[PDB]
Formats: sequence, C-alpha cells, structure tokens
Amino acid sequence: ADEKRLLKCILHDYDTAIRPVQNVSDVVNVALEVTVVKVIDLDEKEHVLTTNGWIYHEWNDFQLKWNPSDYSGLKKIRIPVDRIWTPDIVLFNNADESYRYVVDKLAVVYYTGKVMWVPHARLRSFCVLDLSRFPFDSQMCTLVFGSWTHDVSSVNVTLRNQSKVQYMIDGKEWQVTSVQPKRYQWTYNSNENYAGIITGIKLKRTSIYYQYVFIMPTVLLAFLTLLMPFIPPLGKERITYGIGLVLGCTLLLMMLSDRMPTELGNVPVVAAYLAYVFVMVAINLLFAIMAINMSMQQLTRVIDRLLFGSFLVLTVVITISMYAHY
Amino acid sequence: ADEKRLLKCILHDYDTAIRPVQNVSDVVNVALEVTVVKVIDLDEKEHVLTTNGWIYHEWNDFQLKWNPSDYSGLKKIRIPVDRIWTPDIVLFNNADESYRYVVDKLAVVYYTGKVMWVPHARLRSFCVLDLSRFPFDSQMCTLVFGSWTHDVSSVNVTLRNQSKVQYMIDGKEWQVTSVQPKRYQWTYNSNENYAGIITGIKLKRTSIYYQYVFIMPTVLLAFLTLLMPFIPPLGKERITYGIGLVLGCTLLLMMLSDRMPTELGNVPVVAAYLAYVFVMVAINLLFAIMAINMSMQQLTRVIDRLLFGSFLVLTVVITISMYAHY
Amino acid sequence: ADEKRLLKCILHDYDTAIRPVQNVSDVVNVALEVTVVKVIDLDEKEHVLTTNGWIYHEWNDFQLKWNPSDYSGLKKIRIPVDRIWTPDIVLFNNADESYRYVVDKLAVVYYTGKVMWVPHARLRSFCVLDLSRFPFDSQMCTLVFGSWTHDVSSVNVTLRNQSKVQYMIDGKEWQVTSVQPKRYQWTYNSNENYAGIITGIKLKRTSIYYQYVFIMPTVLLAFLTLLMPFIPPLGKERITYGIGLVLGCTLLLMMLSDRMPTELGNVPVVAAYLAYVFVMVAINLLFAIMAINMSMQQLTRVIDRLLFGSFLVLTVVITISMYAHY
Amino acid sequence: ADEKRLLKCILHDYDTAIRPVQNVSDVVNVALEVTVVKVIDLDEKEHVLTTNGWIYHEWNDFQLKWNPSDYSGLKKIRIPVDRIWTPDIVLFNNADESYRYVVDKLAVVYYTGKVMWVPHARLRSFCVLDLSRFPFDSQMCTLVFGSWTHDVSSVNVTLRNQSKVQYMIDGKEWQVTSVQPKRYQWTYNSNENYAGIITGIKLKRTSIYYQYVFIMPTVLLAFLTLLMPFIPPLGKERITYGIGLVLGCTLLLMMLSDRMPTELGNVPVVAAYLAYVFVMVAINLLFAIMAINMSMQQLTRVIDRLLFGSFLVLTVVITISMYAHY
Amino acid sequence: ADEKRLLKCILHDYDTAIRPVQNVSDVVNVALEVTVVKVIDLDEKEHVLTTNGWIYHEWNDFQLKWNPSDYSGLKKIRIPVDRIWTPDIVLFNNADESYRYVVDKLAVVYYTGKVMWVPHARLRSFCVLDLSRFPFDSQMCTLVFGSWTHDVSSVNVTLRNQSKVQYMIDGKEWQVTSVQPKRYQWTYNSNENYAGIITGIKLKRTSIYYQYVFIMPTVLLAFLTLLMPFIPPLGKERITYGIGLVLGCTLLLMMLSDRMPTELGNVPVVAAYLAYVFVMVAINLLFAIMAINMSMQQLTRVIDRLLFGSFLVLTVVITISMYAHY
Ligand SMILES: *[C@@H]1O[C@H](CO)[C@@H](O)[C@H](O)[C@H]1NC(C)=O
Ligand SMILES: *[C@@H]1O[C@H](CO)[C@@H](O)[C@H](O)[C@H]1NC(C)=O
Ligand SMILES: *[C@@H]1O[C@H](CO)[C@@H](O)[C@H](O)[C@H]1NC(C)=O
Ligand SMILES: *[C@@H]1O[C@H](CO)[C@@H](O)[C@H](O)[C@H]1NC(C)=O
Repeated sequence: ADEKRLLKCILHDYDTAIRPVQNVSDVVNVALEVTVVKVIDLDEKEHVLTTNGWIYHEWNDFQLKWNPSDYSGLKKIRIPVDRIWTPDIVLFNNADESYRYVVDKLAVVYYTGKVMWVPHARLRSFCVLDLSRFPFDSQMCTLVFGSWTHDVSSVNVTLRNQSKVQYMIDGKEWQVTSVQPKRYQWTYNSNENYAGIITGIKLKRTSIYYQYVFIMPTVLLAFLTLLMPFIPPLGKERITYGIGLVLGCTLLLMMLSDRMPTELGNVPVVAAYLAYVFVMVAINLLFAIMAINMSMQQLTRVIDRLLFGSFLVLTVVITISMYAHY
Repeated sequence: ADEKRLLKCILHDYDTAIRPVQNVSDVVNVALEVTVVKVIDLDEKEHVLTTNGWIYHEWNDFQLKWNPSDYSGLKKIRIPVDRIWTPDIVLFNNADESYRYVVDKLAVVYYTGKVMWVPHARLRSFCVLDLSRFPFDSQMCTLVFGSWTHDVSSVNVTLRNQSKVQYMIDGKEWQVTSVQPKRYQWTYNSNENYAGIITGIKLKRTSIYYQYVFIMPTVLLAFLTLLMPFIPPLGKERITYGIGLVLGCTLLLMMLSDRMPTELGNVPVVAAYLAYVFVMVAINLLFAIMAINMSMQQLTRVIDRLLFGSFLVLTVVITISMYAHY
Repeated sequence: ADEKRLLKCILHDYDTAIRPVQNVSDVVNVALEVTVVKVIDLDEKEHVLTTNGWIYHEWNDFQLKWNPSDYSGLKKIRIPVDRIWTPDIVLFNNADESYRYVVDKLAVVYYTGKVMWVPHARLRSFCVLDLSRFPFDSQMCTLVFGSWTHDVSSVNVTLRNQSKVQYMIDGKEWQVTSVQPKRYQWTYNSNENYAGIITGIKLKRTSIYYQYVFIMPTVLLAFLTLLMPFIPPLGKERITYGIGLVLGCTLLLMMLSDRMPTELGNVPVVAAYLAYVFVMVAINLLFAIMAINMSMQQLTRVIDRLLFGSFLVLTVVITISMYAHY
Repeated sequence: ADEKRLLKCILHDYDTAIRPVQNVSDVVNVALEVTVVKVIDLDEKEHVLTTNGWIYHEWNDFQLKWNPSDYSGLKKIRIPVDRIWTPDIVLFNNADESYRYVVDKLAVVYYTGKVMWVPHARLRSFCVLDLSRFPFDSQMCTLVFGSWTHDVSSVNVTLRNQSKVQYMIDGKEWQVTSVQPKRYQWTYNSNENYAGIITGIKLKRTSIYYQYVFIMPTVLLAFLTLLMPFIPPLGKERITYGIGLVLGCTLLLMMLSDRMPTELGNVPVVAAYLAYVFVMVAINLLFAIMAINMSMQQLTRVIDRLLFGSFLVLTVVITISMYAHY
Repeated sequence: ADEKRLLKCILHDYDTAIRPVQNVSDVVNVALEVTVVKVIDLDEKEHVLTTNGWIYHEWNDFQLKWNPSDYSGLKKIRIPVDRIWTPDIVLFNNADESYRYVVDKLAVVYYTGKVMWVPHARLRSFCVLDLSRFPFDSQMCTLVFGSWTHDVSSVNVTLRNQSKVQYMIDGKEWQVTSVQPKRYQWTYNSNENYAGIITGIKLKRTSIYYQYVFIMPTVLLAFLTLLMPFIPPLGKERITYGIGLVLGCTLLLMMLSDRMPTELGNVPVVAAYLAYVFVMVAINLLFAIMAINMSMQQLTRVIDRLLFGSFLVLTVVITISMYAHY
C-alpha cells in the first residue's frame, strides 16, 4: 500500500481551484507544445479545419514535492485530471460547440513537481483560405492556444525549450507542413494584457480529385466552343451545338456551386474560367445568329475567320495564364 | 498557504442558490456586455446566425467582502463558477438544443465584490432577414439577452458603463458592424415585468459568390433570349434554341431552389428575374410557333421587329430597375 | 442572514423523490400551461415540427411551507429543481433522443405552495401533415403532454385556471394559430388510467417560395405542351419540341422529389399535375409519330384540331379544379 | 411523514450494484415486453430503423420486503432509477452512441416487490431490408434484446405471462405488424452462455410517393422508346429523339442512385427496369444508325416492324412478370 | 447478505487511481482482443469506418482476492467500472469526438482477480483507401489500440493466450475478413517507450450498387460512341448526336463526382474511363466538324472507317485491360 499513502499524504488539503504557486505575486511558467498527427477534413463551406493531435503541457507544482529515496522511487505517478489542478488554455478559434477532450483523464507527475500531461483531441478550427489559386493553392492555417479566464498575472504560456518537432506529414489528399510556433502578446483590453501561442500549418492540396474532375471538362467544353464557327450557318445544328454547350456549361456551373463554397473571398480561377467560356458562348452564339440572319454574296467567311483567329489567341493566352499558376 | 486560507474562511456557508444581496428586498444591479469576435455562418434555410463571442457580467457580492490590506494584497482571485453564485441570464432565441458554454468554468473575483466573469460561446440565434434585396441585402440581426427564471424584482440587467465599443470586424464573406445595445421593458405577464438587453448587428454581404453563381449566367442568357427572335422560322432551330433555354432555365431554377431558402418573405429579385426570363421564353416560343404556323406574304418582318423592340425596352427597364439596388 | 437560515430549516430532509402530498391517498392538482413563442421548422421528411416555447407548471407542497409575516416577508424564493421535487411531465412524441431542457435549472416558489416553475425548450414533436392540399394546406399539429411513470392515482395534470392565452404569433413563412388545450383520459393499459393534455396549432402555409418554385414552372410547361399541336410534323422540330418537354419534365420531377419528402399520405396536386403533363407528352408524341408516319391524305388538320381542343378544355377544367382549393 | 420513513428504512444498506437476490446461487427472474408505438423512419442508406417504443420489465426485489398493514397501506411507491438496482438489458443492434432513454428516471415498487419499470425510447436498430421486391416488399426485421454485461448465472430474461400483444400500429406511410417475441439461449462457449429476446416487425411500405416518382417516369419513357421506331430515318429527328431518351434515362438513373441506397443486396427491380430500358435505347439507336447508314431501296420497313413486334412483346412480358408479384 | 459483506470488505481503501500492482516497479500484463460483430459503413469521403464491435480485456488485481470456499463459492461478482481501476486503452484513430462506450458500466471479476470486462462500442476508425481498383477493390484497413496516458513502465498491452478468432463475417454489401492481431512498440519519444495492438480487416466490396450505377451506363455509352461515326456528316444530326453525348457525359460526371469521394489519392479507373470517353467525344466531334466543313470527292469514308477501327481497338484493349484484374 505505497501509492495509497502517497495519495493520502499529497491530497491532504488539495483544492482543485487554488493557483498552484508558492508566492502569490509570482507567476508560473506554463509550457505548451502542440503537435498535429493527421488532417481529417477541410470544409471550406464554413472555413472549418478538423485535424487530430496532442498538446504537451509542463509546469512545476509547488505543493507536489516528495523524496523518492525513502519512498522506493516511483517518481512517476498517474493522477486523474479531476483530482489535480488543470490549466485553462484552450483554442481561441475552436469550431466545436463544446471544447471536448479525448482520453484527457489522467496526467503523470514527477517527484520534482514536473507534470508531463499530454491531452489529445481532434481540434476543429477556422483559418482563412485563398481560393484564387484553387485548386493549385497553398492555403495556410493557424492554430492558436491561450487562456481567457486568467491573464499573465497568473500563468506564463511559454514554448518548449526543445523544438525538434520539424516533421512533414504528407497524406494521400493533403500535405501538412509544420511551422515553428511563436509567442504573441494578445491584448484583451487597455488595463489587462493576455498571451497566446501561434503555430502554422502549410496545407498543400495534393488531391488530384478537384482539378481532375473540374478543370478537365471545362477545358474540353472550351475546346468544343473553339470549334463552333467551323460549322456552316446553314447546317441547322450550329445553334443547336451552341445551346448544347450552354446546357453543359450550366451543368458545370451548378456542380461547381454545389462544391465550391458559398463563403468566398476572391473569385476562384476555375469559376472565372467557366464564366469566361460562358460569355465566350454568349458572344459566339450572337455572331452565329448575326451570320445566319444576314445570310437570308455571303461574305461571312472573312468574318468568322477573323473571329476564329481572335478566339484562338485569347483562349491560348488565357490557358497559358491559368497554367502558369500550376 | 494564503489563498487556501481565503477559500476556507470565505466559503464557510456559501450556498449556490441564495441571492447575493444584503437587504432581502433590495435587488442587485447586474451589468451585461456582449461582444461578437467573428461571424461563422448565416444560414437562411432556418434564419440561423452562428457567431462566436463573449459575454461580460458584473455584480457586487455582499458575502464576498474583505480587505487587501491585512490579507497581503492579492485582490485578484480565480474561482470556478460551480462554487459561486451564477446569474441565470441567457439568450432568448438560441438555436442550439442546449445552451452550451465554452471555457465557462472560471471567473475572477475582487475584494470589493467585482466579478468579471467572461463566458465565451458560439451563439446561434434567430433574426428576420429581408430577402427582397437578396443577394444585395443588408439584413439586420438582433442578439438579445435576459432572465427567464427571475424578473426585475430580483436583479437589474444594465449595460456596461463604457459604451464606446464601436469596433469594425470584417470577414472574408460578410462584414459586421456593431450597434450599441439598449435595455427594454419586456412583459412576460400583467403582474410581472422583465428586462431585456438587445444589440444590433449590421450584416452586409461582402461575398462575391452569389452574384457570380446566379446573376451573371441568368442575365446573359436573358440577353440571349432578347436576341433570339432574329432566327428565321424556316431554320427549324427556333424551337430547339428556345427549348434549350427552357432546360437551362429549369436547371438555374433547380440550383436557386437548392440554395435560396424555403423560409421566404418577399420574393427575391433574382428569383423574380429568373421567373421573368422563364415567361420570356414561354412568350417568344408562343410567338415563334404562331409565326411558323402562319408561314407554312412575308408579314413576320414587322411582327418580329416590333417584338424585338418591345422586349428590348422591357429588358433594359428591368435591368436598370434591378441594378438600382446596387 | 435570513434567507440562509430559511433554506437550512426548509431543506432539512426534503428528498427529491417523495410525493409532495399530505395524505398518501390524496393526489396533487398539477396544472400545465404550454405556450409556443416562435416556430423554427416543419420538416415533413419525418413529419417533425420544431417550435420553441415555455411550459407553466403548478403544484402544491404541504411539506414545504413557512410564514413570511414574522420573517420580513420575502415570499418569492428561487430554488433550483435539483433540490426540489419535480413532476415527470414529458411530451409524448418528442423527436430529440433526450427530452432536454433550456434554462430550467431554477424555479420560483411562493409561501403557500404555488411554485411558478417555468421551463423553456425547443420542442420537436410529431404530428400528421395533410399533403393532399399542399401547398395550399392547413396541416394541424398536436402537442400532447403527460406523465408516463406514475398515474392519476399520484398526480392530476389539469389546466391553468384562466385560459386567456389566445395569441396570434404568425411568422414570415408560416401562420400559427393557437387552439385552447383539452384534457383527455388517456389509458396506459386496461387496469391503469392516465391523463393527457393536448393543444392544437393551425399551420397556414404563407411561404411564397414553394408556389413560385413549383406551380409556375409546371403550369407554364403544360401551357407549352398545349402549343405543340400547331407545329407541322414535317418541320423536323415537333419531335425535338416534345423531347425537350420530356427532359424539362424529368428535371422538374427530379428536383420536386428532392424537395417534396418521401413520407407522404395522399398524392399531392403538384405530383398529379406533373404526371398529367407527362401523359400529355406521351400522347402528343404518339400522335406526332402517327402523323409523320402517315405523311412519310393530309387529313391531320381535323385530327390535331380536335386534339388541341380536347386537351385545352380538360387542362383548363383541371386547373380550375385545383385552383378551387386555394 | 410516512413515505419518508419508508425511504429511510428501506434504503438502509442498499447499494446500487449488488444483485437483488437472497440465495447467492439463485438467479432473479426478469421479464421483458417491448412495444412499438410509432415508427420514426427507415433509412436504408445504413439499414437503420428508428422506432419509438417502450420496454416493460419484471423482477422481484429481495430487499424490498415489507407489509402495508402496519404502515397505513401505501402499497405504491415511486423510486428513481439512480438509487435502485436496474437490469442491463440492451438492444443488440442499437445505432446511437449511447443507450439513451426518455423519462427513465422513476419506477414503481410495491410491498410484494414488483416493479413496472417502463422506459420509453426512440430505438435506432439495425435490421435487414429486402429491396429486390421494391416497392411490393414484406421485409421482416427484428429487434433483439439481451444482457451483454452479465450472463445467465445472474438473471433469467423471460417474457410476460400475459402475451395479449395482438395490436397493429397502422400508419399513413408505413404499416407495422407485430410478431410475438421469442427467447433463445445464446451460446458463446462452454464456460459462458447468453440469452436473447426477439421481436419481429413486418414493414408494409404503404408510401405512394415511391411508385409515382420512380415507376411512372420509367414506364412512360419505356412507352416512348417502344413507339419511337415508326419515326423514319430520313426525318433527321430519330437520332435526336433517341439521344433525348438517353439524357432522360440518365437523369432517372442519377435520381434513383441519389434515392436508392448504396448499401444494396440484390438489384432493385425498378433499377433493373431502368437499366433495361436504357440498354433498350442503346440497342434501338444502334439499329437506327445502321439503317440510316445503309439508307445512303427502303428495306427498313420489315426490319423495324419486326423490331417493334419483338421489343413490344418482350416489354409487355417483363412488365407483367414484374407486376405478377402482387 | 454475504455479497454486501464482500463489497464492504474488498472496497475498504480502493481508490480509482492507484495502479493495481503488488510491486510498484512491476508492471501488469494486460491482454486485449478486439472483435467486430458487424460493420455499419465505410465512407471514403472522410476515410471513416463505422463498425460495431467489442473489446476483451484481461488483467489481475492484487487487491481483489478472496477465498470462495469460506464464502459459499460465488467467485463471479459484477462490479461497475466507475468504482474499480480501469485501463485507459483507446483507439489511436477514433473519429467520434468522445471515445464513447455502450453498456460498458459493469464488469464481472473472479476470485483469482481475472477480470471479464466486456465493453462494446460502435468504433469509428480511420481507413486508407486504395481506390485504384475502385470499385472492384480489396482495401484493407486497420484498427490500433494503445495506452496514451501511461506507458510500458505501467502496464503491458499483450494478446490472449489463444488467437482462434478466424471468423468470416460476410455482409450483404461488404465482406469482412479478420486478420490476426499483432503487437508493435509505439514510440512517443526517444526516452519513453509505448505500445500498440494492431488488427487488420480485408474489405471486399460485395455491393452491386456501384457497378450497376456507373460502369454499365459508361460502357454502353462508350459502345454507342464507338458506333456513332457511321452517321453521315450531312445528316444534320451528327453534331446534335455528339452534343447529346456531351450533355449525357456531363450529367454522368456530375453524379459520379457527387458520389465518388472528394478525398482521393490515385484516380479511380471509372473516372479515368469517363474522362477518356470525354476525350473520345471531343476527338470525334473534331473529326466530324472537319468532315462537314471539308464536304463543302467525298473521301471522308476512308477517314472515318480508319477512325472507327482505331477507336474500336483502343476501347476493346483498355476494357479488357481493366476487366482482367476482376
Ligand atoms: C515569461 O513572460 C516573459 C514576459 O517578460 C517572457 O519574456 C518569457 O517568455 C516568459 N518566461 C521567462 C521568465 O523567460
Ligand atoms: C436599474 O438600472 C437602471 C438603468 O436602466 C436604473 O434605473 C437603476 O440603476 C436601476 N433601477 C431599477 C431598479 O430599474
Ligand atoms: C383532480 O382534482 C380534481 C379537482 O377538481 C378532481 O375533479 C379529480 O378528482 C382529480 N383528478 C382528475 C380525474 O381530474
Ligand atoms: C427462466 O429460464 C429458465 C432456464 O434458465 C427457463 O426455465 C424459463 O425459460 C424461465 N422460467 C423460469 C422461471 O424457470
């Protein structure tokens, strides 16, 4: 019954609310180390990013102190979080309604007072997404941790001394690159001062699904539109061909609107290209109608030749411009 | 060993339900200050607005009275909400099934009794939206707080003394402007009266998603329907081209219905425009079928000339009318 | 103080399970008064109706009593439900997995056992919806409450003394009419007798999106189908016109099915009209194929004239028949 | 008070974990009676069935032994579930993460010791659906209950002595037919054995939406495909009309895939019919293209006449075979 | 009354945090065995696998020890886990926000200390999808359990003495094949040592939904696109028929993208085949336009004959190449 007597002696008058400090004026240097292990989802409909990971907490505890020489060693003791003081550091921009936790019900404590508590959670946060380069984009995400209840006058949110956590987690659909965290002084008001720890996650859209399913049909229908003027106006299918392109392009517009989120910043390049081929269809149908109703000598040959050349040059320049980004 | 002494000597017989007032007949002038920090979503499908923010409360505690002179200063103390009396003020029209909380497990207390409890939560509320101006609308939202358990005979929901809280919080899809809150005399019944705190949120749609997705294709194919009747009846393509507009406009109606909500006030201007180009296609198909039936001397020239002119003038007037909004 | 000693004296041995009655054989006249404040949704996919509101609970408490006269009055005391006996009155047809409560952790009680506990909740209930008149329907909804643990031999479940609760809270998408509640003698089994309190809500469909998204396109597409007999079969576009209507009607049925739910009673009028216009496309394509086969003497004039007349007259009679509902 | 004396003297040493048995080797006779009152939904996408119901139990309590003669009657006592022993009966195929209950916080108890502990809940069970006979299907599926925690050495899991459970819960969208429950002696291994209670539900799919949304469009387009071959190849509309059927049938396939679940056993007959008419379109387009190719004397009259005859007879025979189930 | 005596004697000083070991340095050999009873679903959109199953634990307890000979046998005693020390075994890749359990609040223990805790849960794990063979794939995926709180210095996560768990749980939509679990030494860092238990599952997609939904329409439209170039360019329907293919393929791509998940690694063969028939329709529209505008002697017969030969041979070779694997 050794651990039992340790629990009895060290839970003598231990309240779970008192600040674990020796001097009331002094603060406690609380360390933090966030580490994401995998990305689950990135839903741009609400700019929500859900990735699982673990947070590493350190703080020396004044009352937690004992000698292992006469206590048969056993320097590491596992104590549930409910019976021990718990830091209040949370995510500023959590997306979940309640800040839930996973297997965060047990923490290890050392004889000196060092506590290697390692909570794990599936963090859901918000980050700003640059949809202009979509899908060939490099949208950064930011994960920021800090305390809202107490201020710097209580605790000192610092970084780990050892920062050898420069890993690269590449997935089958998204590439995650870690960024060295920094400490910034958040300001809550003029009188009171706060603190925060920011870390960066490079998101690389390595999933071929988006570009392969979207841009390929758009460029194909652009190819079809490029060939419209070769059809003679008398074929009675020129208008039908163009209106078929109209229906197809509306179909791609609808699917893109279903997929590409309502919460939008700058216009996406794929949406701009689709709208550009859409006005392409508008203009070339207009010219086809002009040719056919002018027919009823037919000099439409020069007209649609210079027409075709103009669309050749403009389509090739827009295609190279959009390809230069990738 | 001092803070523990304060907790031992100040929580002697402190219940979690007794009103913290000295005179039983007297009420407490409880303060309130809400502040939204970021907008998450505005789903008009149920008129739900989800924004994260923080609420600020103040009330002097008669029981929690002591002097910092003889207790070695330390006027700032952190006590969990579970061990202290808690105001019951909540939000009237919350959308969540349970009125959840985030990091609302610790509050600060002073020597006088000044308690700056700062809960944070992602509030989901309801407010009426003016869809007549959709998507170029500036639909107000209302965030309102009050007490459902007790009435003015118990507390006094007042505002923060500092009212210069005019901040400019803009997002990537909406821009948010704060309005200074006001206190109103709510009436639960004839005998008893309650208080309410109401604040206004200017939501201005800065997202470019709606316009590019809906209006541009619709307006350009409205232009196409404007220019369609130049096709001769004998070309055997007027019916096909018009029915292609029929299919395309039905697809646009489908996507708008999937997006534009069921809960509707006045008809949206975009929906009205789409229905009007739909009846446009109906009418010009009518006229084209009548003309082709009559053809099978050349009396259709005047008919479709006046047709084209009349639809030019009505299309230009409707376009300027809808553009006058923005 | 005064409140503290009163709570100490009145919560000596008050269990949260003993029936608050003086005579064991006697029952307690528990009164209920439900009041809806706003409607959230009517999801006909599972015939679920979600509306927020508050319930007014009344019962006596012989065990809990005092004399305020010698105790400086103060007859109004707020006590959380966790420390007081609580009726088990629940909704019969709740949709949530757990019958949750909102800000119902405090109840006001007076001196002579007339506690005024007012729980609030967003009730999600089940009620039959009459889709035969959709969208011009008046689907009644029913909210029924009672006790399932104990029977009339324990409690009463009566109504409030005054019934002046005839409020007209109509929304921007639904019109809500309250109906005065009634008490009915529910039976739990043959041996035991129970009670139920039922209130009715008249739901008037005032949403305009439904009709402007469904009836207008179907009615004008039926109109367009009425135009096709004028086109000569030899024009090679009559078949194209008919197949275009076929595709349009298929799309129309598709998003109608996507919107109009699976759980259904009598067939909706819009579905009947859609099936009708499908029957028209079938019949008139049949006759067009017959005419074109005959052409490739010219007696189709009388045939399609009588076809056109019969179709127009029966279409107009069914349209006025369905218009008679609204 | 008297009931307070009962509670004090009957929970003197009552733990909420000890088996309520007198003899250690003896087991306790627990009964079961499950009754469904209203089905919520049947989502075949995950083979989940949400039905609202209640569960009735019987077990004598050795501790709850006393006589009402000396205690002034009072043979009906209300005891909350938290302070009393409860069986661990659980549905084997629940879908909710937690075995949630509704108003399961109170039970009755008598001097004999019988308990009408009757929780109500919305059970989301897993049961197999035979989609081959859609919509003319009679798919039985079952709810099975048991004790996964403890084994037969503790309890008995029997049925009610009175099995007068011949009640039919009729609905406007689904008909529920109850089957008498059964008991099986589950065998894990030589050392451990279990038990299970079975209730069977006949699901009559009385919803009329499914037929009007799926069979009607498919059969009408089958009629059009059957009657198309009269269109002469020289009309230049046969190919367009057939490809219009292609588009329509693809749209039907897409809507069926959206509705008819991914989790599938045998192919649905409606899906088979749609695929068969779609390959019908493919085959007769093949023949039409071959005929128009060989056109440039008209030998196609006999060819497409025998085509029409063969395909009409096969279509009518497959339709009557499909309908012969009823 | 002996069971209560046993509980009183064996729960004297049993805390829920003390490691249940005799020697503090010594660890406890904890054995584990996971077993899936039924798979719910495999959603590749988020790479989530929902499988109903149960976990089997083994560990001795130094404190829990008694002689059944002097206590009238009764070596099997059910105690809830809320009062007994419990290992913190957790899935590494759980998808649920909370690692919830189903009816796992009771465990029977033996006199020797051998514990039969039998938790059941709906495990939501992460699975990697090798969608190269989609849908005819054999995507194995794994479930791994470990101790994230404490390390090997506390307990030893081992396996059972026997591993005769070679069961074949076939479903109507998916075939589940268990794989013998293994033990791998997870490393939290260089200094500390952790452990992990891994199990694998062969997932055979026995569902016939995907093939009938996607491959049959794709293959037959590819066949008819193969056979279409027999249409003469002057028939005025070749362009119309090709654009009909364009529209149909666009709808099919839309529905496939809506169904086939966004989270993708390598391209599925079905999506590749659809894109390749898109390339096919683009190419033959190119050549059809070339033929029609070169018609305005007619040597296009050789051109489209060799065209037809080239596409037939490439299509047959690619189809047999993709079919040979299955
Ligand atoms: C504590 O906060 C101080 C603020 O001056 C900061 O510089 C540092 O990161 C923290 N730790 C120390 C004492 O170095
Ligand atoms: C409550 O606050 C109000 C400010 O609106 C002010 O009249 C006074 O301080 C208090 N009086 C009451 C009890 O209304
Ligand atoms: C409830 O009390 C009322 C008092 O009017 C009485 O009529 C009845 O006995 C009680 N229960 C019923 C059946 O309403
Ligand atoms: C209890 O189960 C036993 C078998 O263990 C069997 O006789 C019967 O089904 C049940 N009835 C009783 C009380 O014997």
